[PDB]
Amino acid sequence: MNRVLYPGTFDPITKGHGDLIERASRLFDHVIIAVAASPKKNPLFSLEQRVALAQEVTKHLPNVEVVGFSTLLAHFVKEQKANVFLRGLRAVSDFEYEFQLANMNRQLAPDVESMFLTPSEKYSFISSTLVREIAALGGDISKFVHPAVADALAERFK
Amino acid sequence: MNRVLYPGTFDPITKGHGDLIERASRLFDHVIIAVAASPKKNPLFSLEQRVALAQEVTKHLPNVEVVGFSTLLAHFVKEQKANVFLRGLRAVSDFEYEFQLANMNRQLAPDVESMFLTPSEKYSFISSTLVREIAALGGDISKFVHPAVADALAERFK
Amino acid sequence: MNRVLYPGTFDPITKGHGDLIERASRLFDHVIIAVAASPKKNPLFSLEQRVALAQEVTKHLPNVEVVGFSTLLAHFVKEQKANVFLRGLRAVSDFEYEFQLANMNRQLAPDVESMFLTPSEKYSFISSTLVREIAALGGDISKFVHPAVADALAERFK
Ligand SMILES: CC(C)(COP(=O)(O)OP(=O)(O)OC[C@H]1O[C@@H](n2cnc3c(N)ncnc32)[C@H](O)[C@@H]1OP(=O)(O)O)[C@@H](O)C(=O)NCCC(=O)NCCS
Ligand SMILES: CC(C)(COP(=O)(O)OP(=O)(O)OC[C@H]1O[C@@H](n2cnc3c(N)ncnc32)[C@H](O)[C@@H]1OP(=O)(O)O)[C@@H](O)C(=O)NCCC(=O)NCCS
Ligand SMILES: CC(C)(COP(=O)(O)OP(=O)(O)OC[C@H]1O[C@@H](n2cnc3c(N)ncnc32)[C@H](O)[C@@H]1OP(=O)(O)O)[C@@H](O)C(=O)NCCC(=O)NCCS
Repeated sequence: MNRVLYPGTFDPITKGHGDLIERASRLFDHVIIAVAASPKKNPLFSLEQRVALAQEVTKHLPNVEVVGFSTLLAHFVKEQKANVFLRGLRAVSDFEYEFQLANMNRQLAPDVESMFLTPSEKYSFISSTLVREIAALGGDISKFVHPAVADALAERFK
Repeated sequence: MNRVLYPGTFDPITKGHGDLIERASRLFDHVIIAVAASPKKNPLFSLEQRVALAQEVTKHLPNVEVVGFSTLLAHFVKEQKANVFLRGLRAVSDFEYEFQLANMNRQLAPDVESMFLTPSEKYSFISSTLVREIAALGGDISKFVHPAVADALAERFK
Repeated sequence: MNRVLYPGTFDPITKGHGDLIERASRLFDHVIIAVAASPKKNPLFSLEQRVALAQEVTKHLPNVEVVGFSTLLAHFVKEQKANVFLRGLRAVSDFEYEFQLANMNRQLAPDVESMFLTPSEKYSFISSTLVREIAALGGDISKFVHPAVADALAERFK
């Protein structure tokens, strides 16, 4: 049994994240999407909305479950009893910070493995930040996100 | 005929940008400097000042025009009837942030080409950000910017 | 004699910083830890606290001294009569955010050399920012900082 925790802010969840979750749900027995509160990013969407949006996008995947959390990731992953961290790697990705994240979480949670997947090339350039900014200026983002997300964004700036 | 759009925050426009603009004006029939409002960056200079500085620095180039805009770039490029995006490439900052911007703008403006130029090595290391912070602490920034920009920075903090 | 300045925000100082400083004290007659006020970052700890923590961690090194400053680095280095800047370099920390920093300071303080050291691999991944957030969520950070630093973070968040 592998249980994998996919942590992120998901503000909002994109077609990029969803590609990864598709792939991960076919690989693992249990996939948990851990949506972090991330109060210091001043997220456009509330935690509840983000969790809700992530659930909507993933409701067709039976072994995928979505949860919000605002505690320390190293604590939370033990608390979820996941044995694997999942992260995506696309652009760079940032690649500094991913390694800095992995080695520091490995000191705090030594029995949890850090693992990476890369999205389909066709979604490797979708940024949550820029999806938000395109929406805030009235641009079509239907090609970057799930329909429910596109709608939540439209109604967010109206 | 080619009409080229060089979008940026230009806060302020630096000798790096000016180098690029000299080179681009020499290559294309029409070059438009599109100065983005970029409110999420809290620019030191107002859009109107930034545009004014960009005009001052480029007024000697007859095929160069300066416009401010606060809409979606993918919209604006159309209303400007430009067929090419210009961006600078150097450092590089994040060589993918440019790949990521081009690629989703390729999605919003399929008919506009993304193009890159590089400034002279002698200007390859000037950061608008560090120009602002150096100026803010009373450091001499005349070596990084056009004289008119240097006056604006001096008077910006007094 | 060489006198070398190690500038940084140090919010707080880490075992990463401390390793570099250790390596620098064996190399140079005089090492100055210049803690920048850095108000644009809103530091968790005040300049005075950060200065104190750096003193505590380095007080056993007789040729190492700690100074706080809120002026321009290119100016302050002249006030300290140091001829060398020290910066750390561990994996794409900020790629050439160090080189543009170096070359822009080369314009402001031409008689001062920029020099880099890299920390022991065991400290190549410690992030001040991530230490702050782990501490804010009650995680153990003793693997990342000196005990005195570990003490100060606990009292900061209770
Ligand atoms: C795992 C974790 C630490 C990573 O946080 P994070 O990378 O900053 O946020 P995410 O994981 O959701 O992914 C970051 C996305 O948002 C961007 N981003 C990162 N920091 C950002 C910030 N302050 N503001 C806006 N956008 C940011 C990134 O560029 C990235 O992609 P994007 O360009 O498409 O927007 C996060 O899940 C978290 O905060 N967990 C719990 C709290 C915790 O344990 N902190 C200590 C970490 S060891
Ligand atoms: C070109 C464009 C699209 C991207 O903007 P941008 O590249 O981030 O801003 P710039 O063009 O000036 O280039 C990056 C500069 O902004 C600075 N910058 C980036 N984020 C910053 C921030 N939060 N705060 C302060 N400065 C910031 C960078 O420091 C960099 O300058 P520097 O490296 O010399 O320090 C911009 O003109 C724009 O946002 N246009 C319209 C809005 C839009 O369409 N957004 C959707 C994007 S697809
Ligand atoms: C030498 C100097 C410039 C270094 O600046 P700095 O590298 O950004 O700050 P630090 O030295 O503490 O090192 C970077 C640390 O702060 C982070 N950081 C860098 N820029 C940041 C920013 N805008 N906001 C928040 N954190 C930032 C880095 O990521 C790193 O933290 P980390 O451990 O989590 O990775 C410092 O002396 C300074 O900031 N100012 C001196 C006054 C001056 O002359 N400024 C103009 C410099 S040209």
